[PDB]
Amino acid sequence: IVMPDGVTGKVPSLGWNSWNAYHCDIDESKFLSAAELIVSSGLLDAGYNYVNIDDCWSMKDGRVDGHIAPNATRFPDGIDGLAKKVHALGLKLGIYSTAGTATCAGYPASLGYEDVDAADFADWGVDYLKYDNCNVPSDWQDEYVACNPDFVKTGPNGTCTTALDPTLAPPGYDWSTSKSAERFGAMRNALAKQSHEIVLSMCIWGQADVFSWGNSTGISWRMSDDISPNWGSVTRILNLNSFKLNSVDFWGHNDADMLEVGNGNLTAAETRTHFALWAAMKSPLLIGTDLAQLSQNNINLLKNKHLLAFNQDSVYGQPATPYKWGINPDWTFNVTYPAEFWAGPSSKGHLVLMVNTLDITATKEAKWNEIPGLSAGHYEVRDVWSDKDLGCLSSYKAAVAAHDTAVILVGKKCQRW
Ligand SMILES: *[C@@H]1O[C@H](CO)[C@@H](O[C@@H]2O[C@H](CO)[C@@H](O[C@@H]3O[C@H](CO[C@H]4O[C@H](CO[C@H]5O[C@H](CO)[C@@H](O)[C@H](O)[C@@H]5O)[C@@H](O)[C@H](O[C@H]5O[C@H](CO)[C@@H](O)[C@H](O)[C@@H]5O)[C@@H]4O)[C@@H](O)[C@H](O[C@H]4O[C@H](CO)[C@@H](O)[C@H](O)[C@@H]4O)[C@@H]3O)[C@H](O)[C@H]2NC(C)=O)[C@H](O)[C@H]1NC(C)=O
Ligand SMILES: *[C@@H]1O[C@H](CO)[C@@H](O[C@@H]2O[C@H](CO)[C@@H](O[C@@H]3O[C@H](CO)[C@@H](O)[C@H](O[C@H]4O[C@H](CO)[C@@H](O)[C@H](O)[C@@H]4O)[C@@H]3O)[C@H](O)[C@H]2NC(C)=O)[C@H](O)[C@H]1NC(C)=O
Ligand SMILES: *[C@@H]1O[C@H](CO)[C@@H](O[C@@H]2O[C@H](CO)[C@@H](O)[C@H](O)[C@H]2NC(C)=O)[C@H](O)[C@H]1NC(C)=O
Ligand SMILES: *[C@@H]1O[C@H](CO)[C@@H](O[C@@H]2O[C@H](CO)[C@@H](O)[C@H](O)[C@H]2NC(C)=O)[C@H](O)[C@H]1NC(C)=O
Ligand SMILES: OC[C@H]1O[C@@H](O)[C@H](O)[C@@H](O)[C@H]1O
Repeated sequence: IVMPDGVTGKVPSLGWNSWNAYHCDIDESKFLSAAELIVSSGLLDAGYNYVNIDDCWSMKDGRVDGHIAPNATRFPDGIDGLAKKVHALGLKLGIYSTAGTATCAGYPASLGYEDVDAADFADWGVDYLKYDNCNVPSDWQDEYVACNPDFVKTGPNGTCTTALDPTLAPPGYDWSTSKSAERFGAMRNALAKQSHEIVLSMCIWGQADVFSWGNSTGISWRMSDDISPNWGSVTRILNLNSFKLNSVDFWGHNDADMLEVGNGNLTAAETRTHFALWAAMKSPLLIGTDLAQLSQNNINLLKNKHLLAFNQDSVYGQPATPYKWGINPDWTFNVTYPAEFWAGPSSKGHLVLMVNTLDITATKEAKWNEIPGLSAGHYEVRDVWSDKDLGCLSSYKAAVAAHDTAVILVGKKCQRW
């Protein structure tokens, strides 16, 4: 959705969220340190300007006088006070609620209280609302389910049918009229009336066919169930998103979930693949790890100027898309072996990404005639990882480590005859 200030949320949000770092165990200091570190590590200069509180910030036992109250032990100066400290640092503050009767962690949530919660958030100086999908009451349940492989039984190729899912929405069903759309729309409407602009991030896990109506409601929408810091989830989410890229443009981006850079058992190669594809798919990019514990190597990864410029491109709204699946036939839904060959235009040139989904070194070749928007010829090519000029190339071939991604920026045409 377009926001009144004409820029906030047009390109993917960039920041840091407490969830993958701390889950439910958060307090002010964790945000103050995250913020100090975003500034001092140069991440803010790179573009990461949201410090986002996720679940577990409020007094858990209920609303206090009709309002969600900050847990004052965790936030001794309140959300408003944190907001002031964060705003002073040149950052933005995100908070979290749920379109249900309690948050996913069981805290007070916003369904039916949108106008009061939106006013509190606005009055606190909150800039971003991640809005979750837990605890939807029976009366607010959707009639149908949408074909979401993360939740519903699928046949081969991630397909849904009536026989597998009796409640699958009939063809032509308008998801904008669903209860999910209403629940989210109600918070959209509530925020819109406040003077302080808050962007809405729709944490709906790819449910309710949010791809078709999300752009009328918020600036981003989760398109899958929660990421986990392993390769299985990286490929799971990559595969799901690869089929949903047509919903991604300015003001409205599929959210491939929070970054796991720094976390779990992802190797350096997997981490690169994960960040590069998240950036290229123009998901919001929300760091999800303790920045004090993050290696300078992962910090440099996050600051990749080319991946960020591409993600943040203000002329080209579409993301990089798969042009060739690779091991499988094009358009093959496959959780372990998603589309390998990706490209999209940008102001800086064409970004090309080649994901080695195999667990052994493989040679991957970017061939210009295969890439939409390119043609046979010679282009200047730059390695995105090293920033190295690779020269004027008729194609680009690399030995790509297991689970790694070769990433190049294809520049202006060169050396003709
Ligand atoms: C496994 O399931 C998958 C997922 O459902 C399914 O995938 C489809 O596969 C078929 C081929 O079998 C694809 O059909 C081809 O489409 C080619 C170009 O399509 C582009 O446009 C597609 C249609 O766009 C419409 O719909 C969208 C939303 O519905 C809407 O936003 C648009 O406005 C428009 O109305 C579009 O779906 C597709 O998007 C997919 O692909 C891009 C990557 O290109 C990706 O980024 C997206 O995320 C999404 O996955 C894309 O935008 C078309 O050129 C091609 O034509 C070939 O054959 C014809 C013969 O007529 C030749 O003329 C031509 O030269 C080509 O050789 C063909 O029609 C279809 O697009 C896939 N759908 C999706 C959603 O991915 C597989 O079929 C399943 N496999 C099995 C075994 O069943
Ligand atoms: C979600 O909703 C938003 C808001 O309505 C909507 O945003 C719009 O996106 C389009 C498509 O990217 C924007 O229009 C483009 O703007 C860029 C940069 O200014 C231009 O380069 C584009 O022009 C090219 O393409 C045109 C035809 O497609 C050609 O006329 C021209 O020659 C260029 O090649 C293009 O105009 C538009 O500005 C925004 N709207 C706003 C208000 O910002 C978005 O598309 C929605 N998402 C989806 C999936 O529909
Ligand atoms: C607010 O947050 C504080 C601090 O995290 C919580 O304090 C804990 O309270 C439980 C029982 O109430 C104890 O078991 C813990 O030892 C306390 N921890 C600390 C460090 O004080 C408190 O529960 C939260 N209150 C609400 C209502 O959300
Ligand atoms: C996902 O794609 C992978 C790669 O094509 C498939 O894995 C292959 O499966 C066939 C059948 O078992 C084997 O002959 C190959 O040895 C496998 N290749 C690799 C590299 O593992 C897998 O079958 C696909 N999954 C689904 C559900 O279709
Ligand atoms: O409990 C908080 C969590 O709730 C889940 O529903 C969500 O997908 C996660 O991103 C995290 O927000």
